[PDB]
Amino acid sequence: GITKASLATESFISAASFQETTRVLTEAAVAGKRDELRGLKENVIVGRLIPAGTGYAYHQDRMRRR
Amino acid sequence: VPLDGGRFATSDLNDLYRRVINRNNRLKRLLDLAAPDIIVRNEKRMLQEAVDALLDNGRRGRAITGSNKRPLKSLADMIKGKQGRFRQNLLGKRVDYSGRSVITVGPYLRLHQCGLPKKMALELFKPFIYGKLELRGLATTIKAAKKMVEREEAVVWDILDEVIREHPVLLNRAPTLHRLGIQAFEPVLIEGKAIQLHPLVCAAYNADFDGDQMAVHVPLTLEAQLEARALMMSTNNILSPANGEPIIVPSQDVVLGLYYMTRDCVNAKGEGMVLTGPKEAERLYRSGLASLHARVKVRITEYEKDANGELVAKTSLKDTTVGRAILWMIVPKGLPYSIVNQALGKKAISKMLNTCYRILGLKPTVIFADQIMYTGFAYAARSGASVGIDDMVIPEKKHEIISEAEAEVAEIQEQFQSGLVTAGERYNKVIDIWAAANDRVSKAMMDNLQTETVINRDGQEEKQVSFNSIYMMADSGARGSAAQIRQLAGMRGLMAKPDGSIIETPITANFREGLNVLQYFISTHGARKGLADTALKTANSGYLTRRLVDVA
Amino acid sequence: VYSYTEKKRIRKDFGKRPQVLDVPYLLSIQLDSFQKFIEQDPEGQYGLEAAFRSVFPIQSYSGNSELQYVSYRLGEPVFDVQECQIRGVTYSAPLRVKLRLVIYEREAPEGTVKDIKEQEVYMGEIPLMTDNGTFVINGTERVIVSQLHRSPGVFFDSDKGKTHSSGKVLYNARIIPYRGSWLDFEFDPKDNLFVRIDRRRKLPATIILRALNYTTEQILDLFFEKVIFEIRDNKLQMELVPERLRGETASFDIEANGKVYVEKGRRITARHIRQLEKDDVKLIEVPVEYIAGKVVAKDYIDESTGELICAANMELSLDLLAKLSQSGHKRIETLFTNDLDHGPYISETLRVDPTNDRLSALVEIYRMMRPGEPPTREAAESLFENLFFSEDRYDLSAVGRMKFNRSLLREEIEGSGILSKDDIIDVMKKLIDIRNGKGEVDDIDHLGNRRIRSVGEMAENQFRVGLVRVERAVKERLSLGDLDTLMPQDMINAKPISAAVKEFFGSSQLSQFMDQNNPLSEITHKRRISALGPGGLTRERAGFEVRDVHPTHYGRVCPIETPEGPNIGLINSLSVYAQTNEYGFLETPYRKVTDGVVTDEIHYLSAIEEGNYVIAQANSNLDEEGHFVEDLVTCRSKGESSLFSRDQVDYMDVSTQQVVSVGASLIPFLEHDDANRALMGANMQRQAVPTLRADKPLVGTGMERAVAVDSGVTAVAKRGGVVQYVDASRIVIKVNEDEMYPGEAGIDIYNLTKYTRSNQNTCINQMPCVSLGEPVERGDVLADGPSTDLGELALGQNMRVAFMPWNGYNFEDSILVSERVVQEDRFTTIHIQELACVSRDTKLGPEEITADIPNVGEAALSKLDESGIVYIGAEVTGGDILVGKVTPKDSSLRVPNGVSGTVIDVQVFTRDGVEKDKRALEIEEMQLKQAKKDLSEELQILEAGLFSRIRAVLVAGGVEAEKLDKLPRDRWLELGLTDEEKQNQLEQLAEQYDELKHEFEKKLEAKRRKITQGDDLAPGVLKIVKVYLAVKRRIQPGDKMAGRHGNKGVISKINPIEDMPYDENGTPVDIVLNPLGVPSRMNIGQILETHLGMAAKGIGDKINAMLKQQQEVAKLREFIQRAYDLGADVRQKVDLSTFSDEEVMRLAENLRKGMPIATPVFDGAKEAEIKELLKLGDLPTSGQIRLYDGRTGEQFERPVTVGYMYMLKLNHLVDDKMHARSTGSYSLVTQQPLGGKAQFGGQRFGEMEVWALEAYGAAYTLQEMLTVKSDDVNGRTKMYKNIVDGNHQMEPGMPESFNVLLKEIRSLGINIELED
DNA sequence: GCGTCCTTCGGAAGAGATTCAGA
DNA sequence: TCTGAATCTCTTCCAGCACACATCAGGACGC
RNA sequence: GAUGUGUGCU
Ligand SMILES: [Mg+2]
Repeated sequence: GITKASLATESFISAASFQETTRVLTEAAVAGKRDELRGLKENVIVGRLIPAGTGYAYHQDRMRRR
Repeated sequence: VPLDGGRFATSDLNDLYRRVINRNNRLKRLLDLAAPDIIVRNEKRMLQEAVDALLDNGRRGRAITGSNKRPLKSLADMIKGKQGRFRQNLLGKRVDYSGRSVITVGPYLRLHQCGLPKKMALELFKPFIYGKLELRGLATTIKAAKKMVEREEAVVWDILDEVIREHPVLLNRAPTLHRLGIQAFEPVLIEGKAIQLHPLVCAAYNADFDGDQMAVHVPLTLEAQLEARALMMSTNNILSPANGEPIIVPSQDVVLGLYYMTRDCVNAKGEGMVLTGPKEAERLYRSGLASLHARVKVRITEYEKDANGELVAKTSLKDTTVGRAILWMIVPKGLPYSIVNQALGKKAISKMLNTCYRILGLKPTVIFADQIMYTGFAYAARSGASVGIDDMVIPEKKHEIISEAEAEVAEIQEQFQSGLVTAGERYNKVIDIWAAANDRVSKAMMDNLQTETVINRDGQEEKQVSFNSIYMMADSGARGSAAQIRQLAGMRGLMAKPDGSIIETPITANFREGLNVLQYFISTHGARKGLADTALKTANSGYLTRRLVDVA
Repeated sequence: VYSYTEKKRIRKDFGKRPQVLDVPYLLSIQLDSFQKFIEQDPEGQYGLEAAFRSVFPIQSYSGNSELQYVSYRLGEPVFDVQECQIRGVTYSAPLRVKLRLVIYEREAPEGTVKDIKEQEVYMGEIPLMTDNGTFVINGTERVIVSQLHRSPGVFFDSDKGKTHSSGKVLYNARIIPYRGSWLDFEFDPKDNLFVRIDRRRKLPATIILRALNYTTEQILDLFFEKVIFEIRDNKLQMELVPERLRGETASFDIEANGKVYVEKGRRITARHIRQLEKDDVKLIEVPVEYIAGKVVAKDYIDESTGELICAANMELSLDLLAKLSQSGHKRIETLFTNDLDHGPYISETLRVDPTNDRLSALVEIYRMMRPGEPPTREAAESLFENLFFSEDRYDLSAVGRMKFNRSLLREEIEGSGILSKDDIIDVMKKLIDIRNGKGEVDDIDHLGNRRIRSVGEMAENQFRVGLVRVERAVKERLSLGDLDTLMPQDMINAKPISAAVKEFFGSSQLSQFMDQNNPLSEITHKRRISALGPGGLTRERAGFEVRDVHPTHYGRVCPIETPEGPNIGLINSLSVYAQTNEYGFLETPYRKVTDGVVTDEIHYLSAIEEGNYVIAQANSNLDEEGHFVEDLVTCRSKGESSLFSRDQVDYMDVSTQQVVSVGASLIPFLEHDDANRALMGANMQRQAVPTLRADKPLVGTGMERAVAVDSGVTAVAKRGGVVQYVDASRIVIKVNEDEMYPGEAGIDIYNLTKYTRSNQNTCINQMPCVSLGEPVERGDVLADGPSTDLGELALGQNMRVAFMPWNGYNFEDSILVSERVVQEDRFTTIHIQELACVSRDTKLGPEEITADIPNVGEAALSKLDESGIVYIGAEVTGGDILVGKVTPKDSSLRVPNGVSGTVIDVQVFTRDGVEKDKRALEIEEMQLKQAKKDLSEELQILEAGLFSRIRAVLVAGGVEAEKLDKLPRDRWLELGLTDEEKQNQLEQLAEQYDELKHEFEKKLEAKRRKITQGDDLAPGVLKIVKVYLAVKRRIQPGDKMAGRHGNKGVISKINPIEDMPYDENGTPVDIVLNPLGVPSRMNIGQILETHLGMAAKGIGDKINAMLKQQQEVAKLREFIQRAYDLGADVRQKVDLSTFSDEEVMRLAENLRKGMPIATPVFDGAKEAEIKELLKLGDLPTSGQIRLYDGRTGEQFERPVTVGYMYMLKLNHLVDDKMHARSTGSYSLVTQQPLGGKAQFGGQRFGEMEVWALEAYGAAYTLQEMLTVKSDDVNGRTKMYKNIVDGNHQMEPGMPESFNVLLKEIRSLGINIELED
């Protein structure tokens, strides 16, 4: 379901900002998860250009530079 | 933060830290005093409880509270929940260069313009004013320019008109359901305090004008202005992202104007006359020589791009009205004439705009939308389509149907005491016969309302579609439906109880006659449930969209 | 007949149904409840007396010392209401109580006492309630709304449906006391009864059964009736009750006296039961194997060794029955455990219960209530005695016991406040019976199960809490006290009681700020029935049922007035005639119906008594005697509407208006509106602002009189007389001699309330409506308050509307207001607002109020005086200086941005210790002069009246009027007269004169001391200056303007006079609405009001035309009589033949602007009457007229509606909502812009707007939205410099709210960090 | 006046802990 | 008497923006 | 700054 399919994403920041922050942060801290700032909510939170629209070109350049 | 007086703010993290440090210092003191193991064990337990309260208060059985039994917020209480650092200060932030005021119509605008108050754009575009004043040398430093602006001299208005010339602003309504709730308009300075808004985009904003406010935001950087103009400008948001239907569709007054203009009755000031063009039709109507609802044969030239993008004209002589001929004058070259030669409701106008967008493009569509709005407002004002109390005509065969239905109800009630029918099927059939009477009354009403208008052909009488204003704005699709007209002129219906039991005696009175002291109380159950459903059940529908956005 | 306030402008009434009960005092709940709380009760049941006798007399820990209450007294308030509002202190009264500490002699508990010490001791400080039911707490006026909470008693709910996830509906029995813990009984899906004290955890009801000192055999005796088995020769015959075998399967061949009755396995029919009863037999046979599934009732022990063979609640097995057969126990007891009727629930609970004795049951209860503590016998015993059987820790009130006894069908109504064995046993028996099938649950939305706690009851509870808090210390301190030195004040602390009462009245969920912007708002705020607050439910856990309107709200609670939003249906308003029962429930008036005559005596039936009688309908036709003309009338018997005969009825409704509230009874043609639109109309009528010149509504309801008079904003005359002197700020009434008392007669003075600030920053300003030398009668309006016209609630103006689309300037719901409306200042209102400039003493020194400000020239300091305070009457605009305050190194008070004003009041409060500033002492001197002058003037006027009374005594019994004038004024009381009672009256009047002299002298001294006082303030402030601006907010495009039928709108264009449409007479149209707002939202009442107002204005225009050209009284009288006799059959029936041929002329002069029409709520004016009234003038019967366009000058090619609709002006003004923010102030914990318009704050870019920005793909716009004009600090300043550098470029960093998040996560045990 | 200090009451769903029963 | 299936218990969630007003910040005890 | 109340538009 759309709740579990959002809680069980790869980037723990999205799941932490969506719902059940304690249960997500605890599991991420135990497992030592490593975020990648892949989607849109993570970049919105951090304060970067989203890899969605006019920032998609910038994100593509950033990914292809490494 | 120190307030007025010697006391301090009711901080909760500091209070929890005070408790934890106090307990820790007490435990350290008791470790050296060689206290009995029971006392130091109890103090260690209290320290553990205090730390568990500091980390996530309330996760244990009972939460601690500071004053008046209000559970104070720990570290987790300001990271989780709706009032945490994620959903309140990171995913959504308070924003500079923003404004807020009530909105009005101002239909003189264009699709790409809004009206900012002259005393608000001065506050929004203030650093731009400082920069241009320093560029022109009228000021010397930021302080001098700031003082000059706040003093509102005679030239700061002449500078504000240069920073705002082609600098779009973002008008956002409060519930931003879909992406069309934020659009960009080129400002037009007006005297006043209300943000004027183009009437077409009200459908997208879902913004009436009964006291709601909109927020205006200023794109600062160059890229923001170019995104506001190329992506978020209202002229680039004529198509709904949900479906291929147009979203800037005339609503409830342009529709009524174009429905009154593009409609014919079988009589006229001048009927059989033959016209030589739409311009001559407008000249004929504005001169008072022929009514707007004549039945004439005007000679028109409808272009067509049936070739590979080439406009080839074809002129003919079609049997139309004067109003349709007037309206055709604003249709762009490229549309067939079998698009205004009817009674334009709201679906007709929406399909007209859709076909214009698919055929001509975007710029002719915007021009066509503006012209449609103008010519709808003008010929709706020139019609005086009021609503009186004689327009809601109750059908004469209403109390007869009521008497027949009540006689049947009395017969079934008497049969109930005879034992033939129990409190089951009898209730079912009495509800069904009341519904039968309801549909018969509504059908009689809607047959007396529209086709029952005898007009003279000048040879004899015949019928037509009614000019009854209630029916006019119900048929045009401006505002209303079958339910509202049924509840105004027919009977109201069967208002059930909140549990689900349909009331045995349906309301036989409408809002053209009175309502009894008891029928109103019956209707209040449904009205209160319909009002409460919105208030306390839009929360789940607004949580569904949040889940859908976060999953995708 | 009519009085002078009625024979001045008499409103035509269209009500057909005659009235029998006049609308009562509308705010009769607040005043009556606080009168009950505050009065002196000898017996003591209400308010303080009951609260004192509940706690007092108080005794120590057997210390031979008692403190006993005797009597209480309320001292006079320190300041009056006006001085409290001006100053900012509560309007309260001291609480003086004659406490008495008594100590008996040593070794003599009941002997003679050592001494009697008593003194009136000041404890607590109870706020008093003003004349209008409003308190004053800190100058601001509060209103304590009533509360609608579930009554104490027992409520057998159901918990239907969703429990158990299988469809089995449980049953629960909650015992709610007024004060104390709960006693929730409830069932289990396995048919087990679980007691639940305070919702802690489930446990079998056998635990509390044993806790009540009961054995198992006693439990089985209580809940089950025994079935007798007798051991005999053999075969174990059974004692049989014939009724028991009803509805089951015959387990064997049912026989008696040889013959066979029911065969094997046959379901026993009632015919067989009746025939067995008629057989008159009691004993039959039964197979032994059948008793394998039975239970024993009582314990059974051996007769030889005493060993137990069958304990109580044990099964009968074949081996066990065989053992019992040889034992010698011939009579066997078993239970009537039917599987459908008499379910064996409590036996199963006994089986589940692990406890066996009372002591262990008490231990288990102690462990449940207070876990983790060592249970002892005495501690558990005391806990269980304090739970449900102690008069201090548990108290069902009188209403609680009434509901408890009525729900159990008992006979007595009174009883003890604590529970008992029989109470809990009866509750459990009733619950079991409901489970069985007999009886039914009771819904908790029924208005017979919801009480009303007004101000008096809540204040009594809160005071009792403080009294308990004080008496605990009075008990502890008394045992450790030195006698002969403890007068009854050293042990009672006044801090707790005063603190608790102030905590209630000041900061509570029901001590709401008074919504005060017109008389309707306050009069509907006082009559407000809330459900939130203490002891009620929150809007989070508020179900779909509490919001919904119950059928029992008819006549008690308004159905169509509840505030929309988060709390809809929880804040219902009281009905018009609704009253408060003695217990607190809601009851409504009803006309008693005899055999065939609808009588006049009126009975107030509650919500539980109504559900038994058959009550007729208000709109039922009668014929001069009280008889129903038709045989079948519509009625409501048991919450259900049906047709009933003319003989089954026994009650009839009083009037049609009794269903709706006061606020919703002002809407004309309410029955033609939708209910949502009626709700919106009521709310917006509550939100209306008072305009400059109040204008009467042409179409009304007749309820405006009651709302105006009974609100308290208008000065209503106390005793009838003649206006001796009418002034713009004072009215003097010379009372008629029949209304004068013998002693202390004089006259009465009404001091009007001039321009002063309301709670919502509006203006309340009473102005006279009577002329000089005009005879007034008792109980009539003397001066109209805000938004009133001759004692008639007038919230708006009669605007000449026309429903037509006009060039799109009324596109969606907008209004197009003509410029004549703003030229005439019909909607321009006043907004007095106060601006304070406090002067604290921070570090480096205090702050001064000097007029010299550094770095500011004299141009800005021109308005101020030499003392730094602005002159009264300055035309100060936005940005000027009001008070010049300097901070030790400028922080002077400045008028806010974009607001004009005119200072009309400056009040300076200086804390004691500072001598003064010269402006403050000038204000003090002016106040001293005014307080001397007004008192001297009132004394002069009332003594002129007193000397007139002296002379009127002198004219009887030897008057010498020839020598009367020449006498000097002093020597008039002792002129020539006989020694009859006339000389007694003269001496009494002289005594009154001398006493008034002394009283005026001491009052003047007290006034001197009060004005010259020290005016204590907050800790750490020197002086406070309050400046009262006064703006005239004109009408402008943007502010909401609304009608009464829920048709609001925002003005989009102030169109010039010439552009407005005009009729053939050239008269313009003041407002152009939108027609399309009528059919979709079916508020058809606006169009009917438009037509009726058009008819009324036509009548007014005919009167004005016949009055402009001078015409005699004959034509005017004839036309006005024709106008007032228009209806088919109305109860108005006013005849002008009794008017004195000048009163008709004044009436015509008052009617020339339009005849006011009364259209009662559900007794309204029919369309035929409207059309006939229109035809009475020269207006078309269809209502619509021909309108010509104002610009093109050509006719609109359709007749359009033109009439006079009553437009309000809601105070959602555009200038209070316009706001913008550039780079300004930012928050502290996270570097974000502040929130709100008060501080310079920016609009929140919410979580939903970020999604809309992501959808477009606008990344740079979003990036600037959440970094550069937001949390970022360095990037923000760099962006500001770039913007004022000619460069539109951003260099964002990272929002500071993310660093805050990182630090707050790292403050836990987590370690989150960025990776390179 | 300053100043130092140790109630209860929703409901829907889901997860994760206990208990049943049955082969 | 091991182990799926059912049941009991504890946790999480319940819209968006805005405006107005008020109250609070330790109060109990020593001096 | 946090609570409490009232209110506006959905
Ligand atoms: Mg709206």
